[PDB]
Amino acid sequence: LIDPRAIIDPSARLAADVQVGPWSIVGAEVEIGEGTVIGPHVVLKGPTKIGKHNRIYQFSSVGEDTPDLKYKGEPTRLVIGDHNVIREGVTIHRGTVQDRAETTIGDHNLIMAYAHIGHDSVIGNHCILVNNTALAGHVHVDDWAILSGYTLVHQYCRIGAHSFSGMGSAIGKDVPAYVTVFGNPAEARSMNFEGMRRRGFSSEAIHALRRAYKVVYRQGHTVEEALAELAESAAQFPEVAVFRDSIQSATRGITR
Amino acid sequence: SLIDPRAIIDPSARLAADVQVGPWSIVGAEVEIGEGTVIGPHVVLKGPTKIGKHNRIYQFSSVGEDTPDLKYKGEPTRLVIGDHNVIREGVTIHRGTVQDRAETTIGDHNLIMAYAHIGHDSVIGNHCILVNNTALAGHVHVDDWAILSGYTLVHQYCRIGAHSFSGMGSAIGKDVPAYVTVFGNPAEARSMNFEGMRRRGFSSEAIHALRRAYKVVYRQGHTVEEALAELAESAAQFPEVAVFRDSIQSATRGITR
Amino acid sequence: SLIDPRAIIDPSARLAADVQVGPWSIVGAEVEIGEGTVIGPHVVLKGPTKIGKHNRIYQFSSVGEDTPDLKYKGEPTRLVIGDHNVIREGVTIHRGTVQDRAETTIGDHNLIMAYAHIGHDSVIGNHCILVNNTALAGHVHVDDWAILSGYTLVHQYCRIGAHSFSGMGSAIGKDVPAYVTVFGNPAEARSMNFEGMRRRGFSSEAIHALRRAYKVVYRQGHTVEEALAELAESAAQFPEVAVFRDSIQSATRGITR
Ligand SMILES: CC1(C)CN([C@]2(C(=O)Nc3nnn[nH]3)CN(C(=O)c3cccc(C(F)(F)F)c3)c3ccccc32)C(=O)O1
Ligand SMILES: CC1(C)CN([C@]2(C(=O)Nc3nnn[nH]3)CN(C(=O)c3cccc(C(F)(F)F)c3)c3ccccc32)C(=O)O1
Ligand SMILES: CC1(C)CN([C@]2(C(=O)Nc3nnn[nH]3)CN(C(=O)c3cccc(C(F)(F)F)c3)c3ccccc32)C(=O)O1
Ligand SMILES: CC1(C)CN([C@]2(C(=O)Nc3nnn[nH]3)CN(C(=O)c3cccc(C(F)(F)F)c3)c3ccccc32)C(=O)O1
Repeated sequence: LIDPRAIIDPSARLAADVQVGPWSIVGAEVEIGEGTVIGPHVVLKGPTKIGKHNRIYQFSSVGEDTPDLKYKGEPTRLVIGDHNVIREGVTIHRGTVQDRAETTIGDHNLIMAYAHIGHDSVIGNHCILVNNTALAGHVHVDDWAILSGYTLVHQYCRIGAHSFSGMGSAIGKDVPAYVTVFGNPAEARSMNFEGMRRRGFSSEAIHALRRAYKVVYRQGHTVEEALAELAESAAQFPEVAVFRDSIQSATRGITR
Repeated sequence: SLIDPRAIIDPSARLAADVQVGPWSIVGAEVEIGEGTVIGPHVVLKGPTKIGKHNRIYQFSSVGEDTPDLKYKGEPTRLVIGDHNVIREGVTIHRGTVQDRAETTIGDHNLIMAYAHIGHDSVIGNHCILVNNTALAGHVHVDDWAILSGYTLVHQYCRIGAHSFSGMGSAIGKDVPAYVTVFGNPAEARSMNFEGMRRRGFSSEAIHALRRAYKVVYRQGHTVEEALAELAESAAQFPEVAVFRDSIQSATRGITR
Repeated sequence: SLIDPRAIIDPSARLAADVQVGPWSIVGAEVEIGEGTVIGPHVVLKGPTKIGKHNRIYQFSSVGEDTPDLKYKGEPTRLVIGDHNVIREGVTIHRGTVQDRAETTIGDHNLIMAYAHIGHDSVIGNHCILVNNTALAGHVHVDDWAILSGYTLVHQYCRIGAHSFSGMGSAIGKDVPAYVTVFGNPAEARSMNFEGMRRRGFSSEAIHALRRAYKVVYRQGHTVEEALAELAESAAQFPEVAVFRDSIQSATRGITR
């Protein structure tokens, strides 16, 4: 289960059915939960906590220090939840003290080859980061979001739930929930109706979100004006409230 | 032949004469390696996979992994690499899926540069160059002598024409006709690869005929049906123009404009 | 001790006494490593290659490989890295070609972040930052304090000026003058790096001269001939406008506009 060619630090805690492949390093203060398979040629650094039924593939560096010139060796953390797939050559950096000292990943996330998750980023659940997606730092990715290949995200951006970025997008402003963005710089194109159908949203909820999109994007309304007008629809449909909350929380401005 | 003793060779693996495997490489079950093939250190080969003769695979490459795109993998799906290919550092090459071809296929004399990605069910021909960080999403067909420049991204189901050229950072969502130069995200057709035609020793008359073939398709407001009819005489006279005409006729889902 | 027993050190390797080499790393023939330098695990160092003092090279880096460029034919070419450099996860640095000066050179205090690529015959200065996935095609000159943000792509023979800044996803095909800010694919000149200069301790007067300098080249309709003339005067009063004027003089590919 633990390959003999692997290096397991004395201070690392592993669960019973944890598999570690050859030429992998499990460093000091790395906990790894039940059902988790660490491939060959993985480097894990701590303090890091990994959940259960996770798969980390070869040439991944999970829990390295950020090279960000404001980090200075503080004992910052990385937390990964359950049922995640981290593919080949992914880099995940621990938090910085300037902002909560923790990088967090939720459950059922799929982080494809050579993706980069920067210091202090927060991923939710059921997210897909396609190959070479890069989160600069302090990026919040809400549940069910899809960032397509080579999507670049500037520090401090919020990517809303069920949002979609096109391949090679460069995001500089918050992406609201359900919104589709494309290009460098990314600009909003529509709502992720496909994404909503893929979760059996009530058709009334899809029609409600289509209306909400128009209130914000296609009616010359200011953000305050749009939020005001979304109030009733929000209180009526919890689906619309996610959208409403994602704009309200974006006082860095929204991706247009 | 030199098999590094720090390598892991699965007992079901088959190595031909003069195969080298560097330290800390894995040749997994049902991997066949052809004569004179050099596997570097830190390579992961997974099967079922057939690699031909006189290949070179560099460190940190993962060759014959399963696509992450399916949660519940099907087997058997295959990867076939031919002869005299160079696969540089960190390249990822996924096997096929049961849904579709069940096989990812690379021909001969290809150069796949560092951190390139070849997705499931893709088909590469001969004498192609995929520059660093080129990414084929899946079901991509790259025909002979095509050059994808650095950080080219190709949507699933796209055909990249023979002797075509994509500029660095291009994102291709439609078929690229043979010989055409494309640039941008999203990719736009700019001109023809006249440089490659000359480098490959095409005649000035074939080059001139292809310069006119481009104008017929792109600059005269013809339906593709009408462009194809306008090219039929040129295509009959020049096999190089028939390759162009064929790549346009085979593009049911439209060409990069 | 300091050399991990699981590392491979070639007999013809010269390591200073306090040099750390982590497990499953290779130090190839004719690799020289200077005092203080820490080599991580799973690193491949190939020669002939000189690494200076107090360097740090992270896992999955390939430092000193041959270029795949078809114009290299196995000649004895080198790589030189200076002191106090940080090379992160998965970086690729290729050695020179005989067609230039047979050397790839890196200076001191450089930060080269994950999966960056430094191609054959590139020369990096001092205090540069190459963010994740930056790619220099080859013969690229990056001057001191340049920052290339993530996924910056640089065409061969391009010069990146001192104190310049390239935005995420930039694709540079023409020289970037010193102090200039560029964004986009293709790259576009979008003023000068005033924030970097102010923080670097440049004088109010130098910044003001540079603003007029920028107008001379970019906003007055002058040619490079014309504009270089017009800078002479200011180039005398300030070193900075000299560095700027020099960057425009040496621009063999034209300048980013
Ligand atoms: C089946 C499908 C419709 C899905 N798809 C995928 C795609 O990138 N579509 C797209 N993005 N931006 N504009 N279009 C690729 N895909 C992928 O995950 C994929 C895998 C490797 C490389 C890449 C690339 F080229 F972008 F670097 C992508 C995926 C993942 C989630 C959602 C959609 C798509 C695609 O290309 O065809
Ligand atoms: C290709 C696939 C069968 C799988 N898939 C994807 C998915 O998120 N499935 C899922 N939903 N809920 N739980 N799992 C999203 N996806 C996709 O590739 C995808 C394709 C077209 C359009 C879109 C959308 F909604 F964003 F416009 C996405 C992908 C890529 C890799 C792995 C899994 C999946 C999907 O929707 O169809
Ligand atoms: C000598 C040459 C004329 C060729 N060339 C190369 C190039 O990228 N040209 C180009 N791309 N997009 N637009 N033009 C790079 N090159 C390369 O192989 C190369 C290597 C590393 C990184 C990159 C980059 F920058 F694109 F990420 C490229 C190559 C390979 C085949 C054909 C042409 C070119 C180049 O830059 O100068
Ligand atoms: C703190 C900061 C203002 C700086 N910054 C950084 C950035 O790339 N800014 C930027 N690029 N183009 N337009 N803006 C990211 N950053 C980084 O080094 C960084 C780290 C990981 C990934 C990336 C990405 F996604 F672009 F690949 C970048 C850095 C390094 C030096 C200077 C500025 C910035 C950023 O996003 O927030």
